[PDB]
This record gives sequence, C-alpha cells and structure tokens, in this order.
Amino acid sequence: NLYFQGMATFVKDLLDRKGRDVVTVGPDVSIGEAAGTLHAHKIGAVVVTDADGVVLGIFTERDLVKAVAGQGAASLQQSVSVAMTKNVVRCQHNSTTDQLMEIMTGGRFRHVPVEENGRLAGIISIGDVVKARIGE
Amino acid sequence: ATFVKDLLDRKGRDVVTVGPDVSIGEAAGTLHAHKIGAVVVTDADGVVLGIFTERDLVKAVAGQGAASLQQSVSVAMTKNVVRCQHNSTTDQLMEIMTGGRFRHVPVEGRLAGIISIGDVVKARI
Ligand SMILES: NC(=O)C1=CN([C@@H]2O[C@H](COP(=O)(O)OP(=O)(O)OC[C@H]3O[C@@H](n4cnc5c(N)ncnc54)[C@H](O)[C@@H]3O)[C@@H](O)[C@H]2O)C=CC1
Ligand SMILES: NC(=O)C1=CN([C@@H]2O[C@H](COP(=O)(O)OP(=O)(O)OC[C@H]3O[C@@H](n4cnc5c(N)ncnc54)[C@H](O)[C@@H]3O)[C@@H](O)[C@H]2O)C=CC1
Ligand SMILES: Nc1ncnc2c1ncn2[C@@H]1O[C@H](COP(=O)(O)O)[C@@H](O)[C@H]1O
Ligand SMILES: Nc1ncnc2c1ncn2[C@@H]1O[C@H](COP(=O)(O)O)[C@@H](O)[C@H]1O
Repeated sequence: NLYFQGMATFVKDLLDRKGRDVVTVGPDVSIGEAAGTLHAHKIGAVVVTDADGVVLGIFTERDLVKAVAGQGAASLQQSVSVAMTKNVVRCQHNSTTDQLMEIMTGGRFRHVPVEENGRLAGIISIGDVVKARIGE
Repeated sequence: ATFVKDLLDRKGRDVVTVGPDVSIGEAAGTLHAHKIGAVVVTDADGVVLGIFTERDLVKAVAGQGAASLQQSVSVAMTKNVVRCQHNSTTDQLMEIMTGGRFRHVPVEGRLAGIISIGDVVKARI
C-alpha cells in the first residue's frame, strides 16, 4: 500500500496532534483505585509499570466489568495484577492507521501502546484513529 | 458499506436490555455474559429510559466504592440518550461519537437496533 503527506496516516502524526504522555499505575495498587485513576484522568486504560519502568500489562474498563462479574465487591480489594492483560500488543512510529484498525478489530481491543527502541513512547486509542479519519 | 441499515443487515437487529431496578452489580454481570459494553435501560412498557456502559461503571466505583454495586442502575445511567436512523451515514456517526464523547448510538418512534464504534470501524475496512 502507499500514502500521501500530512493526511494523518501514521502513528507519529497522531502523536503530534494529541500528545506523547502515558498515564500509568504500579502493580500493587488495587482494582478499585485503578478505576479511580481511570476517572480523574477521563481515560479508558492505564498501563501497569514496575519500579524500574518495565511494562507489566494493561488494565481497561473492560477488565473492570469482568472482575466484578466474577467476584463482586471483593474484587475491588484485589491487586490490579490479577485482572490485567500481561501480553501487551504494540505499534511503531511508522505504523499506519489502516494496520491499527485491523489489529484493533482482529484482537478485539481498543488500545495500542507505542514502542520505539524498546521504550514506551505513547498510546493510541480507537477514538484517535476515528477522529483522524475525519478532521480534514 | 455506508448506511446504518447496511450495518444492521451484517451484524443484527437485536438489542440487549435491562430493567431500571436491576442493580449496577447485576448490570455489570449482563455486560459480561453477552460480551458487550452497553445495555439499554427500558421500563415494563418498552420505553427507553437511559443507557448504561462500562464507563458509568468506572465513575460509580471511583465515587462510592463497594456500596455502588448495590445501587440501582437508574442513578448512574445517562437519561438523555442520542440516537440515529436507518438512513444515517457512517460519516455522520463518527462525528456524533467524537463530538459527544460516547461510543454507542441506539437506532430509532421505536428502538430497532444499536450501533457501536467497533461496527463503524470494521465497516471502513
Ligand atoms: N473529541 C476527541 O478529540 C476524542 C474523542 N474521543 C471519544 O471519547 C470516547 C472514549 O474514547 P476512546 O478512544 O474509546 O478512549 P479513551 O477514553 O480510553 O481515551 C481518551 C483519550 O485519552 C487517551 N488515553 C487513553 N489511555 C491513556 C493513557 N494511559 N495515558 C495517556 N493517554 C491515554 C487516548 O489517546 C484518547 O485520546 C469515544 O467515544 C471517542 O470517540 C476519543 C479520543 C479523542
Ligand atoms: N469483529 C467484529 O465484528 C467486531 C469487533 N469489535 C471490536 O471489539 C471491541 C469492543 O467493541 P466496541 O465497538 O467498543 O463496542 P462493544 O464491545 O459495546 O460492541 C461489541 C459488539 O456488540 C454490539 N453491542 C453492544 N452493546 C449491545 C447491546 N446492548 N445490544 C446488542 N448489541 C450490542 C456492538 O454492536 C458490537 O457488535 C473493540 O476493540 C472493537 O475493535 C467490535 C464490534 C464488532
Ligand atoms: N495492547 C493490548 N494488547 C492485548 N490486550 C489488550 C490491549 N489493550 C487492551 N487489551 C485488552 O482487551 C480487553 C478490552 O480492551 P479495551 O477495548 O482496550 O478496553 C481488555 O482485557 C484489555 O486488557
Ligand atoms: N448514545 C448515547 N447518547 C448519550 N449518552 C451516551 C450514549 N452512549 C453512551 N453514553 C454515555 O456516555 C458515556 C460514555 O459511554 P461509552 O463511550 O458508550 O462507553 C457514558 O456515561 C454513557 O452513559
């Protein structure tokens, strides 16, 4: 496939518009507090990192639902580590908004962390992708 | 690939609903069994009373922790529900979702389906 210049087609482009920052929680935070962080920052996702900066996993509103479905009130006390998804799929600065959609559709998740040089460098969400395919 | 009617022919006309007295905890149980992110709140008569998602679940537990699971779905749901029609387009949908900052738009004087941001996306590929 082949693309033109400044049509918001690449991950690098989306980052320039929205921002490079990522909100994170540590692994020993409880489920109930991860949810409180979701709400104060108005986001659907938080990346789980350790003392040293390693990505451990990813927790979203959808993990919240599964947790309470299965174990009710008690699950708010449990550590974010038992509900989070450990195998985290990523993209690169040069990934395209087309690939991204196919990853999100096929894998059935809505958040993709951006990597470069083994580093965490931002996060792209389905709502970013969608806005890009309109805003001009 | 581009009307609401087209999307419903591919995915289905059905909608998953709960009553208003169901607790937030049980609402959450329904979301998981059906693998969906939202559930439309209707009365004994069939009228749409609001919409409740995984996002309202987050706001509830953030504010009042374990006790919120006991509360009725009615105090956490969004009462003012925006909708689309059989002949709404893919484009318009995207702007409604982006501007309003939500991800589900019920199809309509009767309820006749529901469209989510994931549907719209898969249709554009
Ligand atoms: N009006 C706008 O500019 C935007 C509107 N939306 C709408 O908001 C609703 C919810 O959005 P979703 O994309 O489903 O995602 P979301 O609500 O999880 O994310 C919202 C924004 O926060 C960012 N974000 C998510 N997790 C983050 C983290 N850990 N650290 C830093 N930033 C993070 C995402 O990039 C996204 O731009 C949707 O209906 C969508 O259409 C989403 C993005 C932008
Ligand atoms: N493979 C496929 O055909 C689809 C894949 N997806 C992917 O799944 C993940 C979550 O999808 P979202 O679009 O955020 O929404 P969602 O998880 O709320 O929707 C999943 C499916 O359920 C439907 N749905 C939701 N609430 C319903 C209700 N009350 N009654 C009847 N049907 C209902 C939606 O139309 C969609 O087909 C995303 O990561 C997305 O990329 C989403 C839809 C279809
Ligand atoms: N990058 C990712 N890799 C694998 N699973 C993910 C990723 N992001 C989210 N998920 C999972 O997909 C499910 C629904 O995610 P979401 O659409 O991201 O709320 C949750 O279990 C998430 O943990
Ligand atoms: N079609 C809609 N019209 C109005 N509000 C909605 C609609 N869909 C969801 N909401 C609400 O907006 C927020 C985001 O929902 P969602 O992105 O669908 O998980 C939640 O507080 C919902 O109660």
